[PDB]
Amino acid sequence: LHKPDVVAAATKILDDHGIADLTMRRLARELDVTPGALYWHFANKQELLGAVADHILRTARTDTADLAWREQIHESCRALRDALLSHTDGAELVSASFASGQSVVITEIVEQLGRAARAAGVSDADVDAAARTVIYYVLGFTVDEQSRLQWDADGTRQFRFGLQLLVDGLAAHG
Amino acid sequence: QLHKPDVVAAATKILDDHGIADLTMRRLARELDVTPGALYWHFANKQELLGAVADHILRTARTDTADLAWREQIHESCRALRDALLSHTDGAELVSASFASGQSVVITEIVEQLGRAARAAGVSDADVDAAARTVIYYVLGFTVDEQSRLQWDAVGALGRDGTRQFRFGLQLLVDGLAAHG
Repeated sequence: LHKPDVVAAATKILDDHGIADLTMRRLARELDVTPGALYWHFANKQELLGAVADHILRTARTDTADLAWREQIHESCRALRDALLSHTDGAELVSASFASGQSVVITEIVEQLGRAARAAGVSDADVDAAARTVIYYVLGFTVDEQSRLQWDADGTRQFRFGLQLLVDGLAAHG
Repeated sequence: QLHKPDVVAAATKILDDHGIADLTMRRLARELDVTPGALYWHFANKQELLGAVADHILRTARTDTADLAWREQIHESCRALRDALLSHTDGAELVSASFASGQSVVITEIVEQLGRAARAAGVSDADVDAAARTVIYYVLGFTVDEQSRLQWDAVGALGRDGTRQFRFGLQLLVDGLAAHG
């Protein structure tokens, strides 16, 4: 069992069936393996969801070297939301993995947002809080949006507006 | 006969005791010791039931802020909202999903109330609703994340000045709104 195959099969369960069906027992069945084989790669569901979040966020990683802080926030957040919207229940999966401490990639995006907050003038003690505030808004926005798209079956402009409130807010620390 | 207030209350107790996943129409009927069909006289489906439970949870969240300056209105409303969500197991998640499905009347009222503060701040009428939703999305993302962490940590499955962190994000939003002044 190669870890990237496990992750890619877990991501297809999510896409085809939703976050609820993404369980270790179900993944084992789709890979045609004894379930114990999966616990060589993930100690539990929360690590599995973390690896799937890191995989769907591979395209959320964005180089904001050579962008001023305002533009880095906008771009980081654009790429994050696009990645989340690219998979069924993507925003919900990333929210859970952020809350569990199990996504490496979301933590990197936090640190990048924190470098932008720092450049705007936020004190070092508050940088993390500032970065997280942006993330909460993005996740809240996108969970809501996805859930409406999935059920009821200018988004970008609304998304950008709310982000701009935050950027104007950060700029009040200068 | 079944009194709708009693049904909502029973549904809220299942939520508190067992979590959002266990709040189903079949479980609710079992806890009330009634035939399941009786609940369908009060709610057509689980989303309507969750909506009523959301409005019940958010009963305490509404406060009259008319006497306050717009900044303090946003602070007062959002604190009351977070506190109501934290008062019930999975409350922030349940209110999120009900806002998204359009089934909570109280959250719609809170958003309109926040739109009045945005308008004092100088946000244009065309953007007041986006401004108000922006604040809500922050409060919901913050509080879903906070409550997941607290719930996991209480079962030692996680491996913190909530309030000060909450206030700091609210203040960024307020300062961003004021930038429209």
